[PDB]
Amino acid sequence: IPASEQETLVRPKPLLLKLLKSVGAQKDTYTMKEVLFYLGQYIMTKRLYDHIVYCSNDLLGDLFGVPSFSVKEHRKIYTMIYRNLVVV
Ligand SMILES: CC(C)(C)S(=O)(=O)C[C@H](C1CC1)N1C(=O)[C@@H](CC(=O)O)O[C@H](c2cccc(Cl)c2)[C@H]1c1ccc(Cl)cc1
Repeated sequence: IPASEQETLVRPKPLLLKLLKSVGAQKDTYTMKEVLFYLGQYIMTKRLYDHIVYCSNDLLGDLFGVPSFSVKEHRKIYTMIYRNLVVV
């Protein structure tokens, strides 16, 4: 995963936007750096993470389509996030 990916510009779909709005200011266009931080912050503030995030109990699970995932499998995380946004 190249660092340049963090600079890419994206627009979250409605359910992802709902999640992001609980940790950051609403924007019409975000960088992937922003999306990753806000999602990460959401997970930490809600203590869904202690390397496993448990989200069967949360909107995040509905967004990702999984009951849990590892914080270390970055490829899979990127793929899960991208189902929930549109590139601009
Ligand atoms: C402290 C923080 C800045 C808020 S954070 O680093 O984002 C916290 C979250 C963790 C889920 C709660 N998080 C991490 O702890 C670490 C884990 C690691 O070292 O590999 O980085 C995660 C990360 C960062 C960038 C890209 C990806 Cl795909 C994952 C990264 C992570 C981000 C987003 C998701 Cl969906 C999952 C993990």
